[PDB]
Amino acid sequence: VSYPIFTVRWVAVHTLAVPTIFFLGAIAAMQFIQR
Amino acid sequence: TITPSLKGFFIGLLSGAVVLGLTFAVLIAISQIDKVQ
Amino acid sequence: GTTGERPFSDIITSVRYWVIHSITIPALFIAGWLFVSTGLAYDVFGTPRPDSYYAQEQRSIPLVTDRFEAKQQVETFLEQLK
Amino acid sequence: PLGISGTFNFMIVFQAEHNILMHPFHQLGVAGVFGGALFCAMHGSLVTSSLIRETTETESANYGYKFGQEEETYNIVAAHGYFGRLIFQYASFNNSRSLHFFLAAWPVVGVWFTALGISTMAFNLNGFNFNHSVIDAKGNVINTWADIINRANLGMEVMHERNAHNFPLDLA
Amino acid sequence: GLPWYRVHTVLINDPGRLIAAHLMHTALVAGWAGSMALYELATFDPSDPVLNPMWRQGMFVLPFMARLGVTGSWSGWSITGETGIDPGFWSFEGVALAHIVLSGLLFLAACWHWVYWDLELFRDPRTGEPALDLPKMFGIHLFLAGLLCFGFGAFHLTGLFGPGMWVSDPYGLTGSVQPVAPEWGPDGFNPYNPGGVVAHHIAAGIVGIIAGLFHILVRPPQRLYKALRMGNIETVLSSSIAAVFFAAFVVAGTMWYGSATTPIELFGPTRYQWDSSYFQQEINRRVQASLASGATLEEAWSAIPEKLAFYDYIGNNPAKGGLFRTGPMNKGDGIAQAWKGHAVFRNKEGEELFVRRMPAFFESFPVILTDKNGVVKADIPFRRAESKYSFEQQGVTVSFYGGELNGQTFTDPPTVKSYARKAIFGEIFEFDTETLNSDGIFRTSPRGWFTFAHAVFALLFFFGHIWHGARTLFRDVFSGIDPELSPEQV
Amino acid sequence: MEPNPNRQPVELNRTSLYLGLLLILVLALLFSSYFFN
Amino acid sequence: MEVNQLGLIATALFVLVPSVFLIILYVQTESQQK
Amino acid sequence: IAQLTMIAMIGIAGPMIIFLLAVRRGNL
Amino acid sequence: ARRTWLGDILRPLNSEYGKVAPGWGTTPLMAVFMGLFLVFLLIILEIYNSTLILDGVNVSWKALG
Amino acid sequence: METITYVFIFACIIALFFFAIFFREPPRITKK
Amino acid sequence: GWFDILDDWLKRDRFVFVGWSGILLFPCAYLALGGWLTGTTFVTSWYTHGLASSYLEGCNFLTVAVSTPANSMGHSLLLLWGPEAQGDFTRWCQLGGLWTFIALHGAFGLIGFMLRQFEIARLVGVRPYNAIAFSAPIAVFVSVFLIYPLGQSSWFFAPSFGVAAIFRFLLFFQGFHNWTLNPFHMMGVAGVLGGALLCAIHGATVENTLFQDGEGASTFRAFNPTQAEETYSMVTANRFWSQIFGIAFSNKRWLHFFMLFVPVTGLWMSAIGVVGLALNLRSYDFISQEIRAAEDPEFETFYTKNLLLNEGIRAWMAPQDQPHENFVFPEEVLPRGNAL
Amino acid sequence: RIPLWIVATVAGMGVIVIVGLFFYGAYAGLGSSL
Ligand code: CLA
Ligand code: CLA
Ligand code: CLA
Ligand code: CLA
Ligand SMILES: C=Cc1c(C)c2cc3nc(c4c5[nH]c(cc6nc(cc1[nH]2)C(C)=C6CC)c(C)c5C(=O)[C@@H]4C(=O)OC)[C@@H](CCC(=O)OC/C=C(\C)CCC[C@H](C)CCC[C@H](C)CCCC(C)C)[C@@H]3C
Ligand SMILES: CC1=C(/C=C/C(C)=C/C=C/C(C)=C/C=C/C=C(C)/C=C/C=C(C)/C=C/C2=C(C)CCCC2(C)C)C(C)(C)CCC1
Ligand SMILES: CC1=C(/C=C/C(C)=C/C=C/C(C)=C/C=C/C=C(C)/C=C/C=C(C)/C=C/C2=C(C)CCCC2(C)C)C(C)(C)CCC1
Ligand SMILES: CC1=C(/C=C/C(C)=C/C=C/C(C)=C/C=C/C=C(C)/C=C/C=C(C)/C=C/C2=C(C)CCCC2(C)C)C(C)(C)CCC1
Ligand SMILES: CC1=C(/C=C/C(C)=C/C=C/C(C)=C/C=C/C=C(C)/C=C/C=C(C)/C=C/C2=C(C)CCCC2(C)C)C(C)(C)CCC1
Ligand SMILES: [Cl-]
Ligand SMILES: [Fe+2]
Repeated sequence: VSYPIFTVRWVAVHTLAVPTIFFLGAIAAMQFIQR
Repeated sequence: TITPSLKGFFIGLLSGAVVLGLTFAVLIAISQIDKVQ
Repeated sequence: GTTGERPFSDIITSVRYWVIHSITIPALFIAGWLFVSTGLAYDVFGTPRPDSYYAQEQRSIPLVTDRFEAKQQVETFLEQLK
Repeated sequence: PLGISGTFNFMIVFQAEHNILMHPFHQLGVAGVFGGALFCAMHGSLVTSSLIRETTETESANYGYKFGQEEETYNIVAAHGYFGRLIFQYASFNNSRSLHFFLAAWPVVGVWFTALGISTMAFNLNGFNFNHSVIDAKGNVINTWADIINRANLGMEVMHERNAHNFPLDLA
Repeated sequence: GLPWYRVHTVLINDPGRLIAAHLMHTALVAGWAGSMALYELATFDPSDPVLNPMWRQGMFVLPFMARLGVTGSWSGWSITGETGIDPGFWSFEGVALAHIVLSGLLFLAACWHWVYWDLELFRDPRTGEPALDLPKMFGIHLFLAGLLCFGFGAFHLTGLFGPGMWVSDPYGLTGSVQPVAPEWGPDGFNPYNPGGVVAHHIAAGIVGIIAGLFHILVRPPQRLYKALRMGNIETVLSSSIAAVFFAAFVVAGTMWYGSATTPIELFGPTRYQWDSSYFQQEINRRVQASLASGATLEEAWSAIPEKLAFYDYIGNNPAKGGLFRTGPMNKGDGIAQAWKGHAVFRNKEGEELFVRRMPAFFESFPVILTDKNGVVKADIPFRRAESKYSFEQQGVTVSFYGGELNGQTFTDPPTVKSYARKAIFGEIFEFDTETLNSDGIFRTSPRGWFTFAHAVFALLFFFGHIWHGARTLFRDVFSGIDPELSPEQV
Repeated sequence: MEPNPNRQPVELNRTSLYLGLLLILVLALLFSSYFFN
Repeated sequence: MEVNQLGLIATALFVLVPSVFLIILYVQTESQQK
Repeated sequence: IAQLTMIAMIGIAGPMIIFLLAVRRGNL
Repeated sequence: ARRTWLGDILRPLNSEYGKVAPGWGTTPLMAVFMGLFLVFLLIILEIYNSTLILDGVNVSWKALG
Repeated sequence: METITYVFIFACIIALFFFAIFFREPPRITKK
Repeated sequence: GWFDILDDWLKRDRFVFVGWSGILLFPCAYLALGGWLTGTTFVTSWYTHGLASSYLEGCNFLTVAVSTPANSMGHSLLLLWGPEAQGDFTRWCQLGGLWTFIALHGAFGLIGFMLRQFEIARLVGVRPYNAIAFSAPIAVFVSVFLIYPLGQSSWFFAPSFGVAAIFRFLLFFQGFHNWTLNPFHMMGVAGVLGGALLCAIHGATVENTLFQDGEGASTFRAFNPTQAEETYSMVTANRFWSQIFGIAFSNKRWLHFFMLFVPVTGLWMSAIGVVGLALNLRSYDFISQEIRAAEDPEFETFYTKNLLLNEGIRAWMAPQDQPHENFVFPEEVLPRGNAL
Repeated sequence: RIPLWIVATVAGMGVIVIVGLFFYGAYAGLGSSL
């Protein structure tokens, strides 16, 4: 078939997908903070 | 009259309507761009 | 059994996809990393740095004690080099 | 003990000596129990709500079933149709057999772990002990909810079996 | 046939017997009111409005009758504590009398409407079958309500042609029935201003009268009549219940937090007044004032009115108590007899100590004494093995000012500790535990019970709404479903 | 008077009786302790 | 012991009343012809 | 110091010995 | 049926049964008071919750007498 | 007095048990 | 008319059904989930509870949480632009604005979701018993995260969003409300525990009472997605239990309704019990017991024992658990048994 | 076309790595005890 790209499903998927990776990145960085 | 907390109330009452706005704007628009039968 | 959306399976396999996300994914990652590593996050959320819970001597807690003049009270807590 | 309150005693003390709430196995236990009750409600409703009409408007909807029927009494395709739309299709059961296996597998597996928890903390391999983990730049101890939990535990420790202890460490 | 839990559906469309039913209910609710009254009148003691007011005697209905005017008994006494007053016919007895009769009449009425169920008025001329034009009904009823709402605020609360309502100062010491003038300003939206309760009923009453007419004239837009399955009485229910539980969650909130509508001299103190040491501050403020005008400690404290001291006792905090700790507050600590007086604790050095009060949260609390700066100076030890602050080692003593024990001092450890052990609950009082055979375990005030009961009913009613509503929008699929296999393809 | 046509018969099967009683009795076993308090 | 005086009657009517209810129905159901 | 070097290889090894089979297509 | 004095006098009030206005009738006008009420409640709510302070309105046992 | 009340209800539940197991409505197939 | 066009679009059958309800559900549901995930990793609870509460501070998935606001705040809605935070974001964070955010948002999110079930049910033409059921979880959330603290001094005593931060909520309730002794909590558990039984028991009864509709061992494939005959012997199941337990179902319609009832009723009861704990109207003691324990020092039940456990919980916890009370309990005043 | 079974085992190890980094962080970070 001739499927589209930007769809409603896509939006959702990114609202959770995008932030997540951004956090996993943030957290991964914390593993090195100290005192 | 119109105390600091009263101004804030408007700020939130206004910042709220906007969200409802852009939301129903966008929606009413995209809705009317496809639905054939 | 179907709707308009392009079957995930196809997309997660399309070399186009990876060509796009091999860039995008690590992008987002390195960003958040820097968010923490640059100390920016600490200021966006008023979260204390390992050296900012107490003032050198004090062993008391900066407990917010009244609602309305709270923000003001919090600011002063940052004062004692807390 | 074999009694209502006697059981609460078993629990409250257990927690103090083993900090069970902070143990993986107990958590899996509550997931299974919570989950069970959850799923028990899911199935129960989905099915009951997708029953084929065969009853009057003023007649128990139950009579619409006779013991020893050949065909099914509910539209498992209508059920799946609704539930698939609530969340999303592939996240919904359409195979009654796979549905019922899950329905049994979940609680039983979870409770198995809970039972292994009590059987494991029976040899003193207790829950996670995060007491005074997060400490600041000088060495001061920065409390977490894990610590507020320890105080509540000490209260239990320090008060259970008033007159039974003669020494410092509770090794029994 | 019908399952047990459906027997009442036999009325879903028999306007006659539906009214017969609703009539019987009203009869029982009115009946209950009448007799719950008599029960309180047969057990309520008016002998003392200061230390033994209705809210200490587990009175529940008696307060709602005072809030609107009825404050006397045909036997001579009165809620405020006056004598020689003539309540006239509308005394608690009168009110109780009235309801019992209104109930008997509604009964007879319920009977007639049951036998003569097939009045033509319920049959639609057109279809010739039973029918009720809800939309017009709602308009009518709503008209009458606002019309009555209006009158209540307009004539009753204002005093024009009525008693008024309960009004009291900021510390429930003066309360009484007084005519209240409206208030359309902004502060009339302040829950604690009586003027707002008046304005509201006049304005809302009018808005209610207008809106009723509208609905008596304008018809429901097809779109809606269809959406909200109007013309189907089992939907009038789903919406009403939603309103009824909304009303409920609100009355429960104003009872717990307080408002000009739930006055303390009638329902009791608030858990929040104890929390913020409300009355403790009003007392001090007063005591320090007397000392300024050159009075002695004895004189200052002696000036403090008993009633005022009484509100500063954790035993009137609705937050103390239990679910199965039944009865009036008196079966607990006992019938309050008198104020022993203010207790001042001091230690050998003359330093004045202070007893850490009991937070409502705690069933039991320790006796700890600190000075002004909050330094622990004395306490009652658990393990004596290494006690550094025992009342003994500190020479703690206690002196009283104003009240039964005024001018006296006590120094023998045990007696000092006894009182210290009491200071924890606030002002120390003298109870009569014999009479009611009290057990000394705190019970909650009417304010507390009413709040618990309505918060539950409300939360329970939510479920009714969700149930009946659903049963209205899915009447068709009720009993079951049928055919086809459409799902995944628009 | 005319025999009102809106009435149906009422029913409670044996199993329901049992399920009912089981509920009443156990609730009673659960609340009696607090009633006697 | 030192229990509640109404506890007994509260428990008795709590069991009787609804049980008597069910029973009245079951028997009237049970005796319906055919 | 960083024997993660080890894991890494012995780690892609498992999937490798089947991948090469996906190439030489046969016997999976 | 069974007419009665009172019954006839009230006969009009209950007769316009299914009578509905056409289309979206008064809906839109209604949707406005509705939104107004919604805002009205939020105000009196936020006033009681001391989130919206208004000199003149002192939400305590005080402001009484 | 309390003991009696507790044991009675218990004794009543066991009686129920009996009747429920041995005096249920025989469960009939197809033609029900 | 645009309305019906707006409708048309919404009720369109996509991968993730939107619907009118979604206009409320998704905005909130995402914000709630988002705020949690945010605080869990970034915001602290220092100015609020004197506690580290985020990954950024060193907390792990168990110890992290979005802690309640100070007790000073009271029941304040704590709006980002309200008298407290004053439009400022960082301050809002430090005053626990993120709690009322997650709370209130998620709250609407549960309304939207139930509405969804109701809306989707209607469209698909099935009965709404999935919505009735979900009233149970609403009640729990409503009574526990809203009604409860609304009865207490402030939001500070509502359960903080987090794993461990919830365990203390449990321990607290034992220690202060002696909640385990509450008739309603018991019913609660009888339902959840009993509900997780029906679940397991029914599942197994089905899988081991199946007809053979295939030649394989893995009988999963042997299922007719398209109705027809019962896939398991309802008649055999009846006889099994009727001989091993003495009692057994025989009306799938009832067996399944029962499964809705048991756990939904249980949670409803557990709610009422808490609605009562709001006013502190707890089921703390048995008066007849206390009276005998006072006069007679040798009378001891597993009940009295428990109450002592509570005293310890309260005395040793209160200090760091209720900071706003500046509690100071001298070592000599702390209840303790011998040696320990 | 990238073979699925590879998308998985790669995205898979990729998670054991990040989730494992977290477990290491537990004996070094601030969540340490040292
Ligand atoms: C549509 C779904 C939705 C809903 C129901 C809510 C609901 C809520 N939000 Mg959330 N929010 C949403 C989407 C939504 N939000 C989204 C998408 C975002 C991201 C941008 C946010 C971001 C957000 C933040 C940052 C905050 C909230 C907060 C809140 C809470 C209170 C705010 C308030 O007072 O509003 C008042 C409501 C209105 C403005 C509605 C007015 C409607 C009428 C019809 C318009 C009339 C307008 C006209 C100008 C007035 C004439 C009158 C005249 C006298 C002046 C409330 C529970 C606050 C909170 O959580 O506090 C603890 C908060 O700080 N929200
Ligand atoms: C003839 C009229 C009549 C009168 C004058 C009274 C008078 C009284 N009653 Mg009785 N009562 C009556 C009929 C009457 N009753 C009937 C028929 C019944 C049976 C249902 C009762 C049942 C009853 C009970 C159960 C109780 C009383 C009580 C009382 C006393 C306190 C009043 C009060 O605080 O109400 C409070 C009033 C309200 C509940 C507020 C009404 C407002 C609601 C929430 C709004 C409804 C929504 C509306 C439709 C919306 C549109 C309005 C529009 C304007 C916007 C008072 C002496 C109390 C008492 O002390 O006992 C002796 C009590 O407990 N009464
Ligand atoms: C709901 C409204 C209401 C309220 C708030 C009050 C409030 C009060 N009453 Mg009144 N009362 C009411 C209705 C109400 N009453 C009615 C309708 C009657 C007629 C029967 C009475 C008769 C009455 C008498 C005779 C007396 C009082 C007294 C009192 C006072 C003492 C409190 C008390 O005894 O608590 C006791 C509370 C409880 C035991 C809790 C009830 C909870 C039960 C156990 C739960 C039931 C659960 C259920 C079985 C679960 C199964 C569900 C499952 C199947 C799904 C208090 C001010 C006393 C007084 O005068 O004070 C000095 C007094 O002597 N009242
Ligand atoms: C506002 C008042 C109200 C009214 C007028 C109705 C009316 C109706 N309900 Mg609804 N209901 C309500 C509130 C209300 N309900 C609430 C708050 C809930 C949630 C708890 C429900 C839950 C509910 C369910 C689950 C069902 C109904 C059904 C029905 C219909 C049949 C009634 C029947 O035969 O019962 C039968 C009555 C009995 C023989 C049992 C009564 C036993 C109770 C539990 C004992 C306590 C009694 C005590 C005297 C109550 C004091 C009242 C208290 C509020 C002060 C009827 C139209 C039924 C239906 O839809 O039929 C198909 C149905 O299945 N209702
Ligand atoms: C604690 C255990 C427990 C959890 C976690 C849980 C969870 C869930 N139940 C659902 C459904 C159900 N549960 C049901 C009965 C039950 N559920 C039970 C117990 C649970 N149910 C029990 C005991 C019963 C029997 C009475 C039914 C009958 C249904 C459904 O129909 C429904 C479903 O779809 O089934 C699978 C799902 C609804 C999703 C949703 O509303 O999204 C939209 C809303 C969102 C995302 C808002 C969340 C807002 C909340 C209030 C805030 C949470 C705050 C943070 C985000 C969370 C982190 C905090 C923790 C660390 C403490 C959800 C997965
Ligand atoms: C403890 C109590 C109570 C209780 C109550 C009760 C128990 C009741 C009962 C009641 C009843 C039990 C009632 C009854 C009624 C009845 C009626 C209402 C009747 C009527 C009748 C008639 C009407 C008749 C007739 C006649 C005759 C017979 C002869 C000739 C002539 C004539 C015609 C007149 C109350 C709540 C109050 C409160 C608290 C306490
Ligand atoms: C006819 C007549 C008459 C008479 C009458 C009478 C006498 C009446 C009475 C009446 C009455 C006297 C009534 C009463 C009523 C009551 C009621 C109606 C009650 C109810 C109750 C309830 C419902 C309860 C419940 C409960 C319980 C038990 C417990 C838990 C909780 C609760 C609260 C839920 C006369 C001569 C005038 C003349 C004319 C005629
Ligand atoms: C080196 C060496 C050695 C040896 C060795 C060996 C013997 C080895 C083996 C090895 C192996 C044997 C390995 C393996 C690996 C593996 C891996 C790395 C895997 C992975 C996987 C994954 C990641 C998966 C995933 C998934 C999912 C999640 C879902 C579903 C599907 C799938 C399955 C795809 C020696 C001692 C001599 C010396 C030194 C050196
Ligand atoms: C708050 C807020 C906001 C927003 C925000 C948001 C919306 C966010 C979001 C966010 C998000 C959305 C996030 C996420 C994150 C995530 C994460 C961080 C995850 C992680 C995970 C993990 C780590 C996992 C793991 C695992 C599991 C669970 C299971 C088993 C296996 C494994 C191991 C794989 C606004 C501005 C409006 C305003 C203010 C407030
Ligand atoms: Cl013990
Ligand atoms: Fe099933």
